[PDB]
Amino acid sequence: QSVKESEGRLVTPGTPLTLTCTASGFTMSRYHMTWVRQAPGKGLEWIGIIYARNSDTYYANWAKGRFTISKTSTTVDLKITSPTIEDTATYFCARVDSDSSGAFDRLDLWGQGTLVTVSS
Amino acid sequence: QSVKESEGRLVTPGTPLTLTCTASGFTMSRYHMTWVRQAPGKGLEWIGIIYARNSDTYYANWAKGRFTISKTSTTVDLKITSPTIEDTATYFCARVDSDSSGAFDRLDLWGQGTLVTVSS
Amino acid sequence: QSVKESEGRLVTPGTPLTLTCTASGFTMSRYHMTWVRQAPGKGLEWIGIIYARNSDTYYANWAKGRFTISKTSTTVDLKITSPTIEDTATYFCARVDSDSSGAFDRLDLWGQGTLVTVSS
Amino acid sequence: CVGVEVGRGQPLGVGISGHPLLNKLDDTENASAYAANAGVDNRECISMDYKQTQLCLIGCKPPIGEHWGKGSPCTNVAVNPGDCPPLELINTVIQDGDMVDTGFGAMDFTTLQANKSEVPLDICTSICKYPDYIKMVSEPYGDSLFFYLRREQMFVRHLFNRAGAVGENVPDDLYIKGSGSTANLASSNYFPTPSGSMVTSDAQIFNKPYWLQRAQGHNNGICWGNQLFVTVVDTTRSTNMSLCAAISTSETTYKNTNFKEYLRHGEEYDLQFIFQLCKITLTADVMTYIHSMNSTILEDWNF
Amino acid sequence: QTQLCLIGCKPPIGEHWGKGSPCTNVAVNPGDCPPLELINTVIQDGDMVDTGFGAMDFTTLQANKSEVPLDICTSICKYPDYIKMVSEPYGDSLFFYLRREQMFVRHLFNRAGAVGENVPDDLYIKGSGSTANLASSNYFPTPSGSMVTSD
Amino acid sequence: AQIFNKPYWLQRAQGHNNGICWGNQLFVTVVDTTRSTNMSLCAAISTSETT
Amino acid sequence: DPMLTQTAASVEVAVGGTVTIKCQASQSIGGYLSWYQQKPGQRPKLLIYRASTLASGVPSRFKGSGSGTEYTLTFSGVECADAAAYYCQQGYTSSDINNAFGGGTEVVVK
Amino acid sequence: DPMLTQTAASVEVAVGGTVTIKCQASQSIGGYLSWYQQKPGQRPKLLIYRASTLASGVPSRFKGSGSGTEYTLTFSGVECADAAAYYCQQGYTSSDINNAFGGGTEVVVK
Repeated sequence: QSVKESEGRLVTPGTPLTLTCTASGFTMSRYHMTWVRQAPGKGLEWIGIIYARNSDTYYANWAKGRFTISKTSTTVDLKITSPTIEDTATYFCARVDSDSSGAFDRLDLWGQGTLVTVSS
Repeated sequence: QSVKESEGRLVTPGTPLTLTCTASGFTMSRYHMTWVRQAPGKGLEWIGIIYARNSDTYYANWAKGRFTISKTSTTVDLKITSPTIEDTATYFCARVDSDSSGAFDRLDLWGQGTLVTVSS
Repeated sequence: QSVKESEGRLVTPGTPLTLTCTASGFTMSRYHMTWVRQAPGKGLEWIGIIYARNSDTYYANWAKGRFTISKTSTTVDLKITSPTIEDTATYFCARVDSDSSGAFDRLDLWGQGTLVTVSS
Repeated sequence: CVGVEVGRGQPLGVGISGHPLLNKLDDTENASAYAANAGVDNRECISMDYKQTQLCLIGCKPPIGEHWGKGSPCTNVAVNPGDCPPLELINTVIQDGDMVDTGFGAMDFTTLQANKSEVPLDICTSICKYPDYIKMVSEPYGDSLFFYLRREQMFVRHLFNRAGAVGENVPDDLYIKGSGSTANLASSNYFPTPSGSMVTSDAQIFNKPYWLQRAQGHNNGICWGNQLFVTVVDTTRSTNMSLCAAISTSETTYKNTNFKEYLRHGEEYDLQFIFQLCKITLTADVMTYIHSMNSTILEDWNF
Repeated sequence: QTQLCLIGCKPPIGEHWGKGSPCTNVAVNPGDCPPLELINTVIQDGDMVDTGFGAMDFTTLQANKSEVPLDICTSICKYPDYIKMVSEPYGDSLFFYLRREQMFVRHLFNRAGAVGENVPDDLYIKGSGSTANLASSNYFPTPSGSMVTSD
Repeated sequence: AQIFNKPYWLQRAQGHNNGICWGNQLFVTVVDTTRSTNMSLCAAISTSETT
Repeated sequence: DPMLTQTAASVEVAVGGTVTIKCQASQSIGGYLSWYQQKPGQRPKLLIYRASTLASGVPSRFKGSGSGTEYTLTFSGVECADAAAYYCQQGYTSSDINNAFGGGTEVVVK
Repeated sequence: DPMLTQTAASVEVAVGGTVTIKCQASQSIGGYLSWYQQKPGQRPKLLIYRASTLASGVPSRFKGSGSGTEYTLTFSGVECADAAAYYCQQGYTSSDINNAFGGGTEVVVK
């Protein structure tokens, strides 16, 4: 049920960055996982998706070459290769509750979300 | 048969806390596990439950958002996220001996139990 | 999709050397991997190949006794045993997109490539 | 006509077919754990065999078949895009090159299935029609068929369920509402993979002469207008010969990219009849009757 | 499982598929599909009955040498055409014959070779990711005889 | 391949007794296993639950 | 690319009013659509999916309708804890899109 | 050993010209052949494989032909970002060969 994250860091631009995401009750090889990014003002921006047994991925149009989503049977995580200044925002990990056919982007049980920021 | 625990710690409020639980003879992928908490005065309070094959969890009503139970084939454990002052008490790990249908909350073979306390 | 490498090193002749290669989206037990080396001037030189479930290898004619390609389900890598002076060049890791019969040497999705050099 | 025969000479051999991306999801005979969720495009590669069927029909007119097919939905209801199309029986004339049914139902898959992914290849864009024995024997002349024979058999081999959206929901009074890992239900629809049994050689309906003395129509086997049709369906002699060809003949080690692969099929027939001469005397008592049968019969004679 | 018996004054005549001489409209490539032609011949002692794989040559038509088992890998499975033998003007090729045979599928497999003719892409919908590449479009069954009996 | 639901008129029994009931009794035995499906019922203690 | 715009800043509403938030889509998405409430201090929280089926632990005083390309979300009897942020979101899981499913706000209720 | 030589330095071409790069092979390789563009600052990048089928995200103004032992690669309408390095490459995956699939260059277009 509950979705857990890794604690945030104040980093420098040009350094790789990770956030792991572990779950409490369900197993992750059954359901799907996705990441969203909450920027100040409005900002609420979806990153990508990863599926359960097919283990395929689909990113955003602007997000190719910029994020790599890794998944084991115990933990899912996402990666950042080259940070740009304006990604100081809030990230979230959530479970895709779907049905026998959809895999549609309902994120039913969210994560608590931590703060990641970059500074130079 | 015998149920083993990790040794207790005197901690500060605001720090995550773990207790592993290992078994001697039986394998844990067959049976179920749960956790109870023995407070002074009366106190004897049950935390949650886990099942051997489905691996589903069910917590108490007041205990949601406050405990996450992890299980591998070798070791079960439970976790605490944000401790409050009044959880200085005694915890126990025990095996649910059940039948082909019940999974009822008989805890037949208990653990020896260690002392965990928080202080500020 | 994206293909990742390990960061380069300035080494001395007579020391073993490794480069790991991890992938982003696809799994590596399905497809094949190989390695090419980009020298200055023209230079563009292919090293070897490794297959998916057969897990066989075939090297170049001059490259026997000089490279050993290792592969797990999570990471592929290649190894150097005894470096000679003139291998200061650029290495690349790429996925063999093939069909039900070919395993022909199309390298569709390349890696970004890092700089490795030796000096005495 | 008096007696016919339909000869074959290829050996009795089974066929095979199947799709590279066939719309399966999971397996449903025994689930040790609950079914995993389905992403996008979870189809796989399955093959099967078709049901064994034989057939022979002889008539002075072409034989009339049937199949299901889409019609026009009622005007009053709002046509939502993605709703269930109408279903209506359709009577056509069979032709050489039309597929027979395969135990998957007799329906035009083109208009009724937009997936193109639920049947194997050779019936994926064509229709499959079962012959109408009811309408043909109720033709009150009997010109569609003189006599007919058929044998068929099938049995279930595997039991799948299809990936795809629930087009009609399951009611919440049939089942007790689940919880936990099974709060969301699995796919309700299934489909079986058919298979024919062993083919043998007592149950052949070919290479035998068939003398006819009567027929259930009034037309006692008379080829009106000098014409005759014969229908033959046979899936028992259906071997699929697999061949190859080599690129180079000089290399000394087996490499996969040196041989291309093709499939070819052979089928052959021959027909032998007997006809008996028949005269008709002509009177205006008779001529009105043949004028009501067919227009072109009396016109081709210059009488 | 197959049994037969033939009695005749001339030797019996067989049939099998075989490669002929193609038209030279297109130049033959290394790896083009060869043409087919029905060939008649005389049966000799040592040739093989058809075993559920088609009466075809397995030297010229199958250069891979690894698609059938060993017994027919070089020999040619022939099948006796009753059509040409009954239609002889004198009937000396045979004058008495009996046959029974049976077969059914046991397993289903793929051919691990180059796809010579791809499927036209209006017959499916292109996928992505793992299924962006098509699997092999060639299957073949493994036949198996049924129960042998004494009746 | 059934046996029952059809009468059996006997013309001559195999033994010396051609169907005579001494003592005014006769014994009929039968063993059937083609009709041995066991029905499987179940009964709830409380239907009030949601899950 | 299916796009839901939501260029609509919410109007001041009193206790017991009714609000019609309208989320329009360019391409047809079917019924696959979600809605969320975002309180500005914590994690987001979902109300309804597939435009008709509400989630657990949520009162039945929220409504769901709309089919095809345009959809809505109405409710009545606004409490004190309804000061949050709202978002409509599709589920067409395509590849070449850059959705972010954005738009939507809610004033502090008087 | 199948060898593709490519002993051909490219000729100066203007905007809109047509270039015929010819890659000849000693042994017959079938249709299994690839082509690549190498910009001199980054990773190499494919255009066409099996001499007829182009890859994704590449305009259809590049051409592919050739069968047997010799093959070609033509295009027209040369842009400004076509200053790169070209390479033909076979796929006969043999053991005793030392291919490197070398040869090929492109001038800076005027």
